[PDB]
Amino acid sequence: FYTNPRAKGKKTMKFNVLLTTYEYILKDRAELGSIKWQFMAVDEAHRLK
DNA sequence: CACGTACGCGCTGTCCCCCGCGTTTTAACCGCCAAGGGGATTACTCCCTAGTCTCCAGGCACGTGTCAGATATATACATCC
Repeated sequence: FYTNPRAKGKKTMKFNVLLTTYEYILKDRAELGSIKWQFMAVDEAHRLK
């Protein structure tokens, strides 16, 4: 995730695109909600109906 | 209180079955429709039925006299020594 994982201040991201599923959005909303995302792309949005 | 003996308890063997562990499966759990019925409230209307009241009469309780079945004698006929 981070270019500097051994730091303790502000950690900037290393990856560009994160592919994930619904189950790990619900499971890891704490570890993923505290990320300033620039874009969301939700495939099969009828699940989000 | 005396006697005596049966059984509670301790010890030992033995075998068997339950526990611990590793591996594989599998269904509980969480998150989803898809519509529809059950049920909890809020408000309203209506009507049947149970409380209340008055009056009376017979059911229940008590007491007492009798009465038919069960029990205990009174006297007469049959019978043993």
